[PDB]
Amino acid sequence: RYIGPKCKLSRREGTDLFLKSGARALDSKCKAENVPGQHGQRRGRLSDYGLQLREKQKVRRIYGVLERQFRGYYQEASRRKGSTGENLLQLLECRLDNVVYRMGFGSTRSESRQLVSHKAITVNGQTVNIPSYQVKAGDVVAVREKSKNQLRIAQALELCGQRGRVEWVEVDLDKKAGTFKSAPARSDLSADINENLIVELYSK
Amino acid sequence: ANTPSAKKRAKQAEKRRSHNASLRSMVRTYIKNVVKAIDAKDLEKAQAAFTAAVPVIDRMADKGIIHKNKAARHKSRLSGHIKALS
Amino acid sequence: MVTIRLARGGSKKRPFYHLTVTNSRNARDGRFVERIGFFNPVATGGEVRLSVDQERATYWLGQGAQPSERVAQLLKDA
Amino acid sequence: RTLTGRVVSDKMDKTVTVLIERRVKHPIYGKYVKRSTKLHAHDESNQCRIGDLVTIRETRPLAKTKAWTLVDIVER
RNA sequence: GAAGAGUUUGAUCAUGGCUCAGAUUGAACGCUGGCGGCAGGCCUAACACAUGCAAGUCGAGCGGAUGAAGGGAGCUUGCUCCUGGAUUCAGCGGCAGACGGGUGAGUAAUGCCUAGGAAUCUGCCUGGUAGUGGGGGAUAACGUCCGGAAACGGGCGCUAAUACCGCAUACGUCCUGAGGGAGAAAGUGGGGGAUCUUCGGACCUCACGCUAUCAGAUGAGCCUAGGUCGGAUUAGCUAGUUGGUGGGGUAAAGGCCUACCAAGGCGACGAUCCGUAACUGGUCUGAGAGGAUGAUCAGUCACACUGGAACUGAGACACGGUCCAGACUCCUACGGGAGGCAGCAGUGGGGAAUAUUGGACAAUGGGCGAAAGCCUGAUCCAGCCAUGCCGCGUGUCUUUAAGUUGGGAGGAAGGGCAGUAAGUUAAUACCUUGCUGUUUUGACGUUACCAACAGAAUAAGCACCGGCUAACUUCGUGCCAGCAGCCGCGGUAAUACGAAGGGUGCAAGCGUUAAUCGGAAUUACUGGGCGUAAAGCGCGCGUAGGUGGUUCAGCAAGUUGGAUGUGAAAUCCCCGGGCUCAACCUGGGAACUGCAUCCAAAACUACUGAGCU
Repeated sequence: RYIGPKCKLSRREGTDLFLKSGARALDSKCKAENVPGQHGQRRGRLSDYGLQLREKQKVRRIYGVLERQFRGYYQEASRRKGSTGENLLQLLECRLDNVVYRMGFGSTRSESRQLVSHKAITVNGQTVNIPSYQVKAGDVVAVREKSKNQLRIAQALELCGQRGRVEWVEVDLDKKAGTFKSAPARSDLSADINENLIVELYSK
Repeated sequence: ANTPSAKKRAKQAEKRRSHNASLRSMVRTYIKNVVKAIDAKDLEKAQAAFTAAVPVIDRMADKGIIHKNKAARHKSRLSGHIKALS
Repeated sequence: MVTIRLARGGSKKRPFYHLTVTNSRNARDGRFVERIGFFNPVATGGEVRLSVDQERATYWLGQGAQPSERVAQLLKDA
Repeated sequence: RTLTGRVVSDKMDKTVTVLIERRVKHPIYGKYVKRSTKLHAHDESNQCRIGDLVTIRETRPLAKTKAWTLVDIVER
């Protein structure tokens, strides 16, 4: 998890990051028109390894993940047989931190990672409280039956067809309970990553 | 220090050693006299001398002061040279 | 001295046994003569309780090994 | 149960030493080297001269540094 | 399944070293700290050790100490003569103390590891085979005396046995192996109707014991081959050494011990001496080859202040045994005595540096026991320490952790008992035992874990920002003060040094000191060099050795395939199962490139033979 004020992290990349605070926009009042840092009124020399850094240091800043946690996820890519780049983002989509919002129970990942620690998101009739569970293809996803009249769960159901459907789940909005159908490939992702170029920041 | 579980076996060992020293020496003086018998070359007492010894070499072997095949060798060493007196 | 015996593997507050055939000249967890199958009293779904194979368990009873006290009433679970 | 070597010294009674040679590989160098092994063989009748070839058998030790007896003079 | 940069020069190229990215540990140190689970925690002084504890167990093996109760006699409920037997437990005796535990000092080779080999014992255990009869002498406790403040000594005198010694007896077992000779044991408790009587005993009957052997399991001992650390600025070493026999001896082969006979033995494939070190499964970096390496874990070894030595015992040359010697230390009432933490705590002392004078035998073991159980600093498990390895939390109006309260499994296998059935029984009379169903009871950690409650109240820090790391204004300071791994930076607008002001690395940790491998083709077998960079002796004769023209045939040592035993388990590698997830835990296999044996092969090599030029 990364904490603090988050308007300043929407400026380095250029992409919306799916990191916001309300329900209308992003980078529309927190003045995203420059390149921040110590002194960034001028650019220059935007090339390979520092870009391979800015690739992984974006992917780190979205998914609530630390380099204690994330470069152990490259360790399973070599434990995976073949096609290491998309098989990195497999476990980031079998991640439960993202798929609460990929369903849409919380406003963002910053409310998705939080409530599952506050004993909201069960897996299969058990009590799971980790933002690292690996959801199999074919469990239900339900909510504990005391956070149902939590009304900021109802402050997330407006962006289902507004942030666009994912077309990989089948959810019941009446129960506030979902079901993760299957694992994605590299067609179900946003096109702002470079999956076999995060790989190249391993030997240097 | 030491324990009275071991202080009891302080007496139980050395007193038992004293009984096992005599009975052990009661063996090997009988074998010496039936080697003195061969070294005197007189069969006429040598036959009567180790037939007094064989009831002692194995009777000690039977009660676990010595082992039973130490007896089996010395019953075969002395006989294999009394036969040589011929 | 030859004995079939429960022997602690596993973790602390996580018992796992091997049912070693030992000599009672060694420790519980070192120099076993034979491991026949295991035991697990924390057995939950999917974990088999005990892998007792009577193909070899006859042999040490046949060659003169003994249960300790509990090993007798694991064979009584049959 | 068959070890073969050529006779190199016979000037003692009932005892002979042979060079049981071999050629085996060096582990990290790959070149097959010879490794000479100089056993002691016990003769029951002392009929082996220097340059003879014999085979031997293992038993209980016949002396110190001797646990192998003579089987048969194979050739000369 | 393998990533390179920077740096010699005015520039280049080549040879060649330096410094750097990484991953690591048994970790320190400088900083700052919320929690859980599994882990790990003298790496130095095998330094010295106060204190408590680390192996006592048994009365159903035996003599002997003390008197629960109860029923009675007197005095009259105070008391003992008794009657009795509940109980304990210092002295004998069995077994254990040879295990668990710890440490790595010694050891360069028979220690370890891999393969094989026979000339041996093994208490308790398990299958049988044969047997428990009859005697005898002591001995402690106890009695007192002497010496001593005590500790303890040592004078006689009592008594026992599952303590000892003969005699009887011999299915094996040993000798001679003709014939023959030889030598064993112990009884105790739960019972029992007929005859002997004091159906206390005897006999009957199971239970624990006891013995003489065999086969096995389980340990433990020899012997051979292989390899196992650095040096030739260590080349000769060796006399009981190498064989031979006679004997002697070990549980067992063997110059192991011995006398005498002979002159052998070891070694340039590295002997001997010298320095160093437990070894291995493995571990760490690696594309692998390898290199480094032996902390937890498991096998073997080795040691117990230091050295020598046996004793008892199935098993020791015995860590909480004895003896002797040495060093040290301690109590003395000066007579005489005692001690050995590399056992768990703990203390100095050394050091960069490492923990509690904890809880209980409830689980697993053991050690005795007929059983009950009794002990165990082994263990199960707890404090202490970010020491790793995982998860987790510090808020985007939820309450997780934490804390309050209420709840709540699993660790328990069984023991007591009083029926119930069974099969040994001569008599399922009766004991003794295994079965069944019920009742009674026993958890060190006392909880994990579930569900309520108050409210963001209790949570972030570190290092850098000149380059090749795309984190990259100024202010103070002026070849000062300083920083830094390589270049370098500072000599007056400082992106290189000290703050502030911002970012960035990844997070209860971040960094730098140290060590290991790496990139390093920078010791190049894979996989390098030598005219001038470092490097051809100045060249010969030639010993071991390395390699060897040519053909048929043979051998099957190297080579090649399959077969079988292994290569322990662990670790690792995949598929899993579980902790709500990950570590961790295991199940299954994979792996273990190895070793000998076995058969099959004959192109090539050695060897063997006849040749060919």
